[PDB]
Amino acid sequence: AAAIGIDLGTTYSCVGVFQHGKVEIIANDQGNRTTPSYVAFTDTERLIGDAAKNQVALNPQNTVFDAKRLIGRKFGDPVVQSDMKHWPFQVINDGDKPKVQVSYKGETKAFYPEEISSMVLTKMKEIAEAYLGYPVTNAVITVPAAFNDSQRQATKDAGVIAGLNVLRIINEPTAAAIAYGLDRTGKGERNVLIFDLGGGTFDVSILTIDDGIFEVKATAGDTHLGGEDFDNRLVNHFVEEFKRKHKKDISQNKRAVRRLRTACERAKRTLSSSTQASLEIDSLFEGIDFYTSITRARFEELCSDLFRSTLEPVEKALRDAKLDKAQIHDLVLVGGSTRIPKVQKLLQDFFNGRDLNKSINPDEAVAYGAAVQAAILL
Ligand SMILES: Nc1ncnc2c1ncn2[C@@H]1O[C@H](COP(=O)(O)OP(=O)(O)O)[C@@H](O)[C@H]1O
Ligand SMILES: [Cl-]
Ligand SMILES: [K+]
Ligand SMILES: [Mg+2]
Repeated sequence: AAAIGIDLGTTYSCVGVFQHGKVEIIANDQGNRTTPSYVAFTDTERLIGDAAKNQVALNPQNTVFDAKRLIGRKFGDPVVQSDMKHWPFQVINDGDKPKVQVSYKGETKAFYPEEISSMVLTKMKEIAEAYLGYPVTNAVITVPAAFNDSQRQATKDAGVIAGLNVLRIINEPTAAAIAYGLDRTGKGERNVLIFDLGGGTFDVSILTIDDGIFEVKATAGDTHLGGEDFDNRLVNHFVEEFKRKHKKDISQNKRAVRRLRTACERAKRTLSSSTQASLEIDSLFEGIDFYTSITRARFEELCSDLFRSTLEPVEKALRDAKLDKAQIHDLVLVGGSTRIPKVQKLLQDFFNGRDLNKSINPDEAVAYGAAVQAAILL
C-alpha cells in the first residue's frame, strides 16, 4: 500500500507515487500530469479539475479557484479583503471565517476554503487510485514555506476531509530539494536556491542543508506574479490584433476574453518547446473566427519586464542569506513557468552560466519530492 505525494497548488495540483524504486507522476483521466485546482458547481453536478476549468467561461459565478489564497485565513485578513475584489465568485463572512458562496443543484451553498481544497485533494486521490488499482489512505501534502500554523492546520483538515491520513505537511522548497536528492549527504553545508514561478505566485527560497537537516536562510518573491500574468499580456495583444483586423472590441464580453485566455495559455505552453504557435478560436466574437499565430520572440518581448522582475527577489534573498552567487551549490527550477526558455536564460545568466536542475518537469518537482518523503515516512 503505497503512500502518495500531493502538491496542492494555487493554480494546478499534482500527485506522484514512489513505487518499485522510482517516482511516477500520475496523469489524470485526460492524460494531464497536473490538474487545475478548480471546483465548479452546476444545476446538476460538481466538477473538479479539468472538467471544472474547461467550463469556467460558461459558469464564472460558480467556478471556484484560488482557494489556497483563502485557506486558514480569517475573513478580516487584509489578504482576503484584497483578493476578493477580483474573483467572480462570492466570498462571505461566517464567524470571521471566509466561505465561498455558490449555487449548486438550484440552491445557495457556502463552503470553507478547506472544503474546496478537500475536493481538489479527492480528485488527486482518485487519480492515484485509478493508476495504482487500490484505495490510497496515506499522503504527504506540501505547503508554501510562508504558511502559518492556521494555514497548515486547514490544509491538513482538507486532507482529512478527503479521507487521507496526512503523514506530514512539508514545505514546497524542501520537497523540491528532496526530489533532486539534495539531502542525502552527511556533514557539510550545501546551499540550495529554489526558484519557483508558478501560475499565480513567485517564490525564491535559499536553503542550507547539513546532514539531512534543512534550514531556511532567506525567502523572497511576489504572491501575484506568475504564468497568469504572462497569459494576460498575450490576451491584451490579441485583443488589439482583433480590433485592428475586424474593428470590433471584444474586451467587455466576459466569455470571449475567457476563451481567448484559454487559447493563450495553450499557445504559451507550445512556445516553450517550439518557436511559433497557432491560435484558432472558432466564433470568438459575433461569429467571427480568430485564426492567427505568435512567435516565441514576440511573446518574450510582450513579457520582457515581467520575466526580468524575477531576478530582484533572487538578489534580495542572496543579500538576506549573506551568500554570494558562487556559494549556491544547486539551482532548482520549480513551477510551470520556469519551463519558459527566456526565464531559464535570465536565471542562468544571472548565475554566470551555472547549471539549472530541470530534469524533473518543474511543475511536478514538488509532488515528486513529496512522494519520496511519503515513502521514507512509511
Ligand atoms: N510548458 C510550459 N511553458 C510555459 N508555461 C507553462 C508550461 N506548462 C505549464 N505552464 C504554466 O505553469 C503555470 C502553473 O504552474 P504549476 O507549478 O503547475 O502550478 P502552481 O502555480 O499552482 O504551483 C500555469 O501558468 C501554466 O500555464
Ligand atoms: Cl481526471
Ligand atoms: K502545483
Ligand atoms: Mg507551485
